[PDB]
Amino acid sequence: NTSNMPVAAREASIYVGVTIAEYFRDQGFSVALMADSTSRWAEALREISSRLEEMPAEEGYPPYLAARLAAFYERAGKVITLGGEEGAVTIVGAVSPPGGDMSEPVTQSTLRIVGAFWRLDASLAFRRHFPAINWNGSYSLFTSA
Amino acid sequence: MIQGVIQKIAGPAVIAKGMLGARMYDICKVGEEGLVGEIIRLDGDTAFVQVYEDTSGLKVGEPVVSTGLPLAVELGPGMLNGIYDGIQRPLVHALDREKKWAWTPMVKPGDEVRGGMVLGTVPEFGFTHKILVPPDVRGRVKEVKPAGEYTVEEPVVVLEDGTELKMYHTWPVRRARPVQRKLDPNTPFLTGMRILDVLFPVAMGGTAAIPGPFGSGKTVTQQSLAKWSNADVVVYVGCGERGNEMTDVLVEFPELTDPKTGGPLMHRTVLIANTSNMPVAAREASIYVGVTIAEYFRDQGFSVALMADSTSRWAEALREISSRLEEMPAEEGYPPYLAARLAAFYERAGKVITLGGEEGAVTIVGAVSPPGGDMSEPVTQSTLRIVGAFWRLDASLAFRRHFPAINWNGSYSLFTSALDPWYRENVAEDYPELRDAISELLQREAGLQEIVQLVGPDALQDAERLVIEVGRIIREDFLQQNAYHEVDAYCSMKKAYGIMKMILAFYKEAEAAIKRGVSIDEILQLPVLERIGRARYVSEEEFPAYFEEAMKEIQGAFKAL
Amino acid sequence: NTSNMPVAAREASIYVGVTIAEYFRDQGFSVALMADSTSRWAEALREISSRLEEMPAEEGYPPYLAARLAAFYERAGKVITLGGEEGAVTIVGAVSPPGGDMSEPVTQSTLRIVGAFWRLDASLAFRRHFPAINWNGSYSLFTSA
Amino acid sequence: GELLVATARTQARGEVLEEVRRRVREALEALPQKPEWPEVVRKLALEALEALPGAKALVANPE
Amino acid sequence: EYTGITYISGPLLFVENAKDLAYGAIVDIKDGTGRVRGGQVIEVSEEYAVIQVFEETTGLDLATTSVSLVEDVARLGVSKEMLGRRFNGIGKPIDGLPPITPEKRLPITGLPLNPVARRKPEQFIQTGISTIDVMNTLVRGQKLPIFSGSGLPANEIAAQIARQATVRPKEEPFAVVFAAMGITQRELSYFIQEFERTGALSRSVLFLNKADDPTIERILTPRMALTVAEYLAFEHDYHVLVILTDMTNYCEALREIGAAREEIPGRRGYPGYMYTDLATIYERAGVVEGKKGSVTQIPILSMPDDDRTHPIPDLTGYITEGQIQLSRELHRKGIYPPIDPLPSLSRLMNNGVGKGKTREDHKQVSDQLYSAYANGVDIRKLVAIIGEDALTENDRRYLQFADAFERFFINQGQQNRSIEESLQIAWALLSMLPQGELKRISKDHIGKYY
Amino acid sequence: EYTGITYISGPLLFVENAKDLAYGAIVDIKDGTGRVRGGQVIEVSEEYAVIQVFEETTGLDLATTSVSLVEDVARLGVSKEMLGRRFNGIGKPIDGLPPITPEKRLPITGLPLNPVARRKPEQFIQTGISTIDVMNTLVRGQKLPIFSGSGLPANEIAAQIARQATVRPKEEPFAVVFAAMGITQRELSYFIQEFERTGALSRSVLFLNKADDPTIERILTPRMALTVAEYLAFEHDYHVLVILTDMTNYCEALREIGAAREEIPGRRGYPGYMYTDLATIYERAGVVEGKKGSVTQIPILSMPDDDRTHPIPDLTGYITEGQIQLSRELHRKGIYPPIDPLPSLSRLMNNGVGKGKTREDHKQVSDQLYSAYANGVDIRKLVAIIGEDALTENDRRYLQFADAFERFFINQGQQNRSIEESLQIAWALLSMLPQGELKRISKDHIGKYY
Amino acid sequence: DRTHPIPDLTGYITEGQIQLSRELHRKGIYPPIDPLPSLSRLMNNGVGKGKTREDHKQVSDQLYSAYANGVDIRKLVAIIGEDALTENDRRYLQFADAFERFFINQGQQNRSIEESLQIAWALLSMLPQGELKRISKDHIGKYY
Amino acid sequence: IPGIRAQIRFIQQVLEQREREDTFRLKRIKGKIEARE
Ligand SMILES: Nc1ncnc2c1ncn2[C@@H]1O[C@H](COP(=O)(O)OP(=O)(O)O)[C@@H](O)[C@H]1O
Repeated sequence: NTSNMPVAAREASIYVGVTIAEYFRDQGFSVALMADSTSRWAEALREISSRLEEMPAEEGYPPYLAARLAAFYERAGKVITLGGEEGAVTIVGAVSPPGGDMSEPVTQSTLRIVGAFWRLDASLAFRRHFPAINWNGSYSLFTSA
Repeated sequence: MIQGVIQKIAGPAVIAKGMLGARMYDICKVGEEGLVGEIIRLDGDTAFVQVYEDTSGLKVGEPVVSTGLPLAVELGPGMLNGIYDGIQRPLVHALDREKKWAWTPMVKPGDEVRGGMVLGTVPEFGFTHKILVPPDVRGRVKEVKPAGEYTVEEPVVVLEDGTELKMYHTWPVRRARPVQRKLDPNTPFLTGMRILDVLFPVAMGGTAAIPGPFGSGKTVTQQSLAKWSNADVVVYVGCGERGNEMTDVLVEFPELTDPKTGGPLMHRTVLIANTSNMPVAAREASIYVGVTIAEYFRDQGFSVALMADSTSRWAEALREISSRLEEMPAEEGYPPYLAARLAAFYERAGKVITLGGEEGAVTIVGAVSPPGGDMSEPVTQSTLRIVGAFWRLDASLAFRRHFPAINWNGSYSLFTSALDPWYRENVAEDYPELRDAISELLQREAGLQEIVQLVGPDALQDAERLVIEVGRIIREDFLQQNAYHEVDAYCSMKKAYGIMKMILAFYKEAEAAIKRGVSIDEILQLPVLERIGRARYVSEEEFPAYFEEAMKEIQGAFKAL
Repeated sequence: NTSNMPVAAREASIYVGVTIAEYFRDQGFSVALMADSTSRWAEALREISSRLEEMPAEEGYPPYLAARLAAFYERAGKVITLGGEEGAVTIVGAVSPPGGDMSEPVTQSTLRIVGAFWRLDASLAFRRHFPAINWNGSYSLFTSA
Repeated sequence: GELLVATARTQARGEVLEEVRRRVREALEALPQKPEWPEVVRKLALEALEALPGAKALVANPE
Repeated sequence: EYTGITYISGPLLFVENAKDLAYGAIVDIKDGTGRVRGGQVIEVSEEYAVIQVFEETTGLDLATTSVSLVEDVARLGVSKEMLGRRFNGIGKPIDGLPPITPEKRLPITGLPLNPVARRKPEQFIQTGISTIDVMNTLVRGQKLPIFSGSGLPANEIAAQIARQATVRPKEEPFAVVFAAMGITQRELSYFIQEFERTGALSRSVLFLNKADDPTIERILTPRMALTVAEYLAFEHDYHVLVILTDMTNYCEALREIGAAREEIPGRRGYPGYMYTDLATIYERAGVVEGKKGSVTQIPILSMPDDDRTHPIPDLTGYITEGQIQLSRELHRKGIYPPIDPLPSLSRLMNNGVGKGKTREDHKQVSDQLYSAYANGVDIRKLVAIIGEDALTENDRRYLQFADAFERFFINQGQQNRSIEESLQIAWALLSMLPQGELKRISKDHIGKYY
Repeated sequence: EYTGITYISGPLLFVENAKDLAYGAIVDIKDGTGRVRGGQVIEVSEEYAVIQVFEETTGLDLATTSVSLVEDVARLGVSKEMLGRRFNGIGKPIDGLPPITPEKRLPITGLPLNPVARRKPEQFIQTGISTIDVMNTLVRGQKLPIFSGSGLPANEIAAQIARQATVRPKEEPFAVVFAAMGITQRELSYFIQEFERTGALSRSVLFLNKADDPTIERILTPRMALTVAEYLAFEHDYHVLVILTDMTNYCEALREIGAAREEIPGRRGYPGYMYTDLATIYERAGVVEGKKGSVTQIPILSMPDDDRTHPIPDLTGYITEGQIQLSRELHRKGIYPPIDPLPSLSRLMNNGVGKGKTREDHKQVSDQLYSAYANGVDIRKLVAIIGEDALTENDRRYLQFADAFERFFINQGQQNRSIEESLQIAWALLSMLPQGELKRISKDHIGKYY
Repeated sequence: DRTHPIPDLTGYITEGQIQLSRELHRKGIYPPIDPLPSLSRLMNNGVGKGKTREDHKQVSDQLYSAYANGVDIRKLVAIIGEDALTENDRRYLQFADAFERFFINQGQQNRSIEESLQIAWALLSMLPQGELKRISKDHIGKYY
Repeated sequence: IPGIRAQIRFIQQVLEQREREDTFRLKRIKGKIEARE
């Protein structure tokens, strides 16, 4: 998803990927879907929406984004594929707020869906503590799971 | 087409209407289906109407009729114990046409009368109803009924040889009832609550805003006032109802009692509901219908309290109507017109010299519900600029179990001086000086706690520790009141001052003992302190005895040195 | 530039002055342009912009201000006038932040352009140290020049 | 086991509704191949013009 | 009567009718679609055109496409047989069972039945959770929100109450209505499995709305749920408990369409009508006429961005009789359930406590625990300011009481505490305080219960 | 010439004229009404239509209703006989007396007369309040705001100055113009009674605008007041003091219409034009041509929500020569007048003090009292830190001086203090300090005045 | 403000970042590079045997870790006082000054990577050898 | 203790930074929606 590519293509990229991901899990494979990132996908979508003259909201993002983003992450899961057998699609999505603000788009809506968050901490990194994952700010609703 | 019209189009919430040539701007209009609407836009070829309900019940071609009112209301025997709505009608008529009332002549043929003059009396409901010559009518009484029984529609008198008068009369809710002169704020509206009556007085005919976040106790202040305030009649506009706040009041209040008489409080109340299924129009008009009914009772010579649940929701209903009419949105998308309107409402409050002499009043207590703690627009901002009084329920004071949860640092009256003389003459000569002294205590505590937040409490001198000790006793023993206790649920004026003098006397003695090198630790564990702490639970003057018990105990501390 | 004067006139005042200043330097004179002040000029400009419904930014100032203010100070300099001869326009601009905040408009944008800053210090003044110029907070990127 | 009953009633109760419908639709499907069918067909088209619409025309099978 | 689409923008579709305009709220059906596509009339624009809101996606619609008016709004297939079934937001089967066989067909906006009485909420609902039953008792007819945030186990609490709730010796039967909005497929499968395995399904109607279901179906979900509850309570005389998760997600959908509807936005981008739509849901609770049944609500309100002042959670507070507020900070300290003991309150609480209901000392104990916990929490701040050793002996006791309240009263090892059990724990922790410092408990109760 | 209403939305009415359009600001009269209904032209929309603002309610207006153009605005009926009268915001009698008999009829926007000279404010105005006259001297031609907040006695101060102000031996006569905006009926009755009882009314013109008076009448109020002041000062050679309460309330009305006018809002919802409308009022002050008269302003600026950074109070600071800022915190400590001694400035004080104005030692005394009070207030903090007994003898004197300043100088038992009276109290309290500690008073003044 | 959207979005476009700090410039340290906020994204692709020297990554890691600890200890000194600092922490405190005085500061001067590694090892000697957690023993023996 | 007020002061101003300026990109965005419409 390069910058010279239309907002349309980058918007569809997560859907093309998830579908390919779901395709491999159907075979009975466990696949990982890594999404660099959804902040840029929401910026490409805001560009398309504003060009379509849809009403801007918070940070000028269209109202439609939260339901869509959620719908994406909902396609994740370990299933009993058609004709038995088990497969799965695990999603790891990158979060890139406009700049430390960690609000909209990306972060805010995402951290509300996802069950896991691994917070790379620039201060942990500067201190040469690797992986730079903040053990105080990270959470897995998945610990017990 | 002068008095009626026909729907041209409907959708997007505005009904466009052909005709209604004589309708006034802001008049209620009636659709054949029974829905009401407000005339918003008058144009050369249509009237735009805001619909106070669901517009699918309106179709093109439907008949529309004027009501003629910003008004009207019926004002006569049959008002008491009655339950109406936004536009007065049994929860349809207004005043029973069959009910017979005992009319007592209070004027003879040949008497000269003017609007507001009392011609008869009706013991409709004890209360004694006072029959008055409608405003704008004067002349000579040429005919008058004898002491008997009559229905409302009957004529009891004729003036100037033919204006005919009945026991009731009609009045545009939108127009404030006439009066000779609105008396400057002079008489306190005795609440019975120490913090209010003492520190943040409300004057009879005063406007005092009730503001704070959701669940801070705003409505509760209002309800206690109605159960115990010195107004004969209460006009409750239980607006911003939701989830079940409607049914919560529907079959509940009909059981609430009048502490003064031991009869239902509804027997001296008028309820005006504003539910979510109701059009923005109706809720908008609800404060005007209520204020008009309120002004009607004060005209009789009654002191009435108007409690407005709330104006935040009324401004949201108005913003919905305005946006549907395509009026330009401003701050928070509210129309420009709101500030002048809201002010105009609160201006109708006041104690007056009614038509034909006699004094009455309408005191307004309005609830403030900002979108969420922001405490900006609509509600708060515009309101706190009008109202003379503000009782700030404080969620932190509530969590700390300090009742009433009124912040003595953020609240203000503008009625303290207005009501001080009532307290000085009827309760205690030192009411104002005592509340000023307690407030200075609380003010000093606030400053001390800010500093302690920085440099810690270890450096505190004994003098400063004493001020915190007594400041704490004021908060726990006075400010905090238990609404659930059979005794402390209500604190009579006489009890409020007596508890104040026990606290202030303990203060003077505390500062006096410190000045004589008495350890504060010795005062902090003084036996009388625990009794002062439970004083709010005593229903006998055994409380003022604590003053002498305090003095001797300090002497026992002057003895041991 | 009085208060009863339109925001327009005060906005144009620095441009009328600089042009007159450039006119005298053209003769071969060294002229000093003293601007009381640009904080008030940016407030007059913000009034005009808001009335024109231009999108407010930081402190409600229009986006256009930084490039404009810079363009003004760029007209300063010692030149070789038309037909040889040397002249110059030196600019001394007053800075009046809304109140000690010393952010936007005035200060912030100005201190980024100007090469010299003479910081009158109220504490130096109260101490009766005149001129009340703080020798620790003032700077001239011209010392070596 | 209690659920094991309710569903077994539901399947049964379903089957009966689904047979009452099967018949009700067999009636209409074989309706044209009997008399009183013409009086039905016209009365339908009557309401089409009798309702909100202004008049113009209508259509059907060639039978 | 039939119309034709004249405009399509996302969920908003304009439709022109040559004969008979459909009234506001009517359900219209789009012709030529593989799956049923409903359009709900929202406005009459003039010129025989109405403005509508779609209940499913509008991709593939063309101008001129035909639409019929169904002659009515949407509705609930009402029957006692609703119990034991799992349905969508619209009341269509999700359990592979047949469609509901209606006893009555009810409108869902709240107009049907006019069920509520003008009587106050009263009597006990045993949730089986000590931090609710003992300290913040749920009462029949009340609206008591769960106040939480993203990452917190609010749905686990909601599901546990659904499994455990009862109305201890009541002559009336008890039922649960569980409605979930904008949930994942994984969450839907989990909720289904839970209801089926535990046998909780036998006394429950379950409505599940998925994240990818139409936004309009999500808006209708709480209305289907409340209508079923009112039917069971009023026509069958049942005490019904309605659990709605998550109101914030409902709001995200309602907010999503407000833009497409042409409104000027209000604070935080929300619909200007936020509080009067939300009022249509919180108004629907309380005792029903006859006083045999009642409708109680436990709405879940997650803080967006953990901000309890966001207009959605903030406007919901007024609709409740009990609030349980969960806090991320508390959850991160390992305290579960992660209830903020100084921000959870009981309203209509006084109507469901005392002699003949719970016990005579209940109000006094609740008042004293609340006061001591609030003081103890402030003292945690004072400890940070001055140091632990500089705290007075008396303050140290209140500091310690806050830990005791959190460790022993708030924390339950999953466990159904009777009100007697909850008051006992309350008195046990209160012993930590000096008896001379129990300002809010009359001496009569100290002698009898301490 | 006559027009017809083509649109009505609340206070805004559009009116179409077939012949002759009425210019902006003209007063139009609606035909067919029981009470006079004025429409003030605000804009020319194009197509022979103007946009107007109503001065009373628009209920009952119909499209097509007739309207006439009066040929003029509202205007000031200027005469020396304005003195002794109480009028509305529009200059109509409120005192039951006859309408003004004009000597001249003046436009009110500030264009009439061109009265101001290009000379600096100078010479003393004795308010009779020590905290103004002594420390923050008001000078003839200055704009010295009272800076306050809701609940504070700013109006009591304004009324007291109106009663007491004079220009001590001036060859010129002195007059007061008192304008109140958006006040209650109770406040209006109080102000009237005060002017009449004290005999202050004899040398004053009073304009009262009520909260329920038209918003446009409130906007015109300060302009009627300033025009009267400029007339008396320029054409009659008077030193005129104009008192305007409250500018914040004026702003709430101007802000109220900006929305109806179609503007994009600026910060805090205010009109984008806030500072250039407000400039039309603060520009109108100073010495008048001839130097016999002058116009001085004392505008009241209440902090909305007590926020001195709100755009209204914040933009007003530049229009003043002296500012007196009142603080709620100080008022809550029982210090009245509740003046913040570290936020009140002789933005122009030095122009109204010294020999020939007040007295030669005024600046020195003001400087010394301010310095000693500030030190004394800091020492209250030091007492809390170390204890009273650990304070040095010298610091104890400064501590005590702060109490003396508050008890004797700040506190007035309502009482009109001459600047001589205020300087005397100042010197009396200064005696508490060691003479060796009077760093800010030259020895010449100590010998002459101590 | 390094979090302003402009500078913040630029970070992803880089392989090496040199961050300058006003605070450091005001202490007279030039170039005013923040040694705990300057990074190399592609650094590992341009270092080691056959490029710079085999110990380059280890030395860079150790200097970065020691400088970051030393900077935090400047905060700890302010909190507790210089004399209350442990002997070990005092060495890290001093190392931060040495890093700034000798490694960051150049008297304008073209240092070869060999020269830069030599200065790095010279300053590292200030630390206890037992505290060189990020340098394998093979490098200590060969290069220390 | 003037350590408290010290670095902790940095505290209040990153805090205050964060939003009278952030709260403003915002009073103005929403203007911007139907400010732009
Ligand atoms: N004076 C009081 N004494 C005790 N509890 C109170 C008091 N005022 C409020 N509360 C508690 O707070 C709740 C919310 O108060 P309420 O008046 O209904 O809120 P609002 O401000 O929204 O009108 C009450 O139901 C009660 O639980």
